[PDB]
Amino acid sequence: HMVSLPEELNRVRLSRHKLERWCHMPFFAKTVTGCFVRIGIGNHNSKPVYRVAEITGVVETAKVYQLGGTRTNKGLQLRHGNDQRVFRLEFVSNQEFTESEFMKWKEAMFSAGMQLPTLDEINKKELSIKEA
Repeated sequence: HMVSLPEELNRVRLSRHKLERWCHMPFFAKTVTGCFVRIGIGNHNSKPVYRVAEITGVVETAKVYQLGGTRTNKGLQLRHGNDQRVFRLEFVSNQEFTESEFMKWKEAMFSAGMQLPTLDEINKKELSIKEA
């Protein structure tokens, strides 16, 4: 059956720390593609807002920038239902998805006509990561 809870989606969630740690390892893109992130998109009433987003690709931007203790030119091609955009890795959160964020994501997904991921797909991804 299909994913319905934030906890489930958490097993393929990548923190900014991990991304920072891995962004120079070959097959970074193979590893992170299909994973999900909690992406910071700005402020709402002067309070930071975040979104569930799927990594659909890794981009090599024209600009090297600072990511914690390292530097990279990489960006994440991130999908939130119908919305797809490239974000710098620095805007990824290290925190888990709120139920709220997850529900908003579900709503965007249904509005878009996009099937949610199954647990099989998710477990496949998780396992793959755990191995390499």
